[PDB]
Amino acid sequence: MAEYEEWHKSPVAAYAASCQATPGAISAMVSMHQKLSAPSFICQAKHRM
Amino acid sequence: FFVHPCPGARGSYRATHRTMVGNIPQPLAPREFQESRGAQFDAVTNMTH
Repeated sequence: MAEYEEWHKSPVAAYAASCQATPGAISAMVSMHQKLSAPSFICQAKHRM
Repeated sequence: FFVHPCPGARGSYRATHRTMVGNIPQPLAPREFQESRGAQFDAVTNMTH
């Protein structure tokens, strides 16, 4: 693998190595996979995220 | 620093490196400072005890 390609770049694994085990860090990972698209921004700005 | 008494009758001053933060004495790095310096080691690494 070359890590300039995959959906998980380097600073995703840099987050997992530095977490506490709190269940607030579980929902951080699901909130981490927002896709930075232009019609993704319509979804959060509607829901005020 | 210390005094080196070996040559002849007089001494001369020499020096050995302290090599650590902990080899600074307690008047110049007290007990509650080394405790509050390792609690800053904890907040950056974010280690789990």
